[PDB]
Amino acid sequence: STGSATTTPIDSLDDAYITPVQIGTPAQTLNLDFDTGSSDLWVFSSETTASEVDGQTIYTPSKSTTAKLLSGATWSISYGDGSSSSGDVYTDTVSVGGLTVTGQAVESAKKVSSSFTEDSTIDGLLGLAFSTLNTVSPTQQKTFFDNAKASLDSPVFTADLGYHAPGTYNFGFIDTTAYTGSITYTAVSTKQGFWEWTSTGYAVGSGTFKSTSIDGIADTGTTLLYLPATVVSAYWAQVSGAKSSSSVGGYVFPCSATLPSFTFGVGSARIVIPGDYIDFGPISTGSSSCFGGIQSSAGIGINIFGDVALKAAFVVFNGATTPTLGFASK
Repeated sequence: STGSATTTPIDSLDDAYITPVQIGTPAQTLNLDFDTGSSDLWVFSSETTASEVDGQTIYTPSKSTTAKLLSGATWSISYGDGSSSSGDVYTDTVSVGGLTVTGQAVESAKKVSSSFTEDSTIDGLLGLAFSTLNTVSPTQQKTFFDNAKASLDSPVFTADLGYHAPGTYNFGFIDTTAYTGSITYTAVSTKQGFWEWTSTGYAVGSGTFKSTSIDGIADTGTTLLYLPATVVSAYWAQVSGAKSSSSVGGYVFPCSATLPSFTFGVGSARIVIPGDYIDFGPISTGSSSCFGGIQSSAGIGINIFGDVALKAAFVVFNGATTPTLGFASK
């Protein structure tokens, strides 16, 4: 089997991407944030505290003839931006782009933090990291991909995120028309539960490539590119007036600037992030200070190849017995 679904930016800045997901019988379609950095499929639901729902579409298990309470199971998750959610668990039928999993754990939110409430466009998350990170207790549950894997034509999914445009998530096949040149594959460590890999270095604009190992994660659920302070300083030093602002919470730059590109290494291959991808616009409405899309990972504890990086490539998440990551230009 295979599946193919379109993923769409939630706003004009590509702050996140939503992908329609069919849950239950008859189908209830929710727009979920596919997140290769976590491993819980959770939704706004009929159980979510009413004051914490503001415009989201909810899953109502009592209206699904295939929903079954997973008795005794609870979940609770916290993300790197300080947001969180928690609740109980149902199993139900879940389909993405024509690919159907029966008995998928659907984590029903009883509580969500303010950031989720305030984002009316995201109805929940669909985790695509390794199932070892799944938070369901006392019986850990598998991700949608893990459950689908054996049925897929090939044990892979691909992320093809657009810049200010829709893109695609495919399951079970590689669309050879969706990228240019060849795909360069690179080793993955699953020791921390992530799609963790090591970039071979970077360049700023038309500058020379610096060979240096940068360990990080391929994370579709993180907006920006978070790299070591040395790398980030080298980037922003090429932008007149750019500075790190503790009051804003990162690097800002004059909105009048033309940003240089940023290149990252994948083995001997190179992915180029155009300067425009690094512009996240005014820090507040009307401001002439703009927020940068490359930020320091210092104090996160991990480097994160988020959407800013991933949307510059066609990315293969290879879930074979020894997982790997592939990157191609597009």
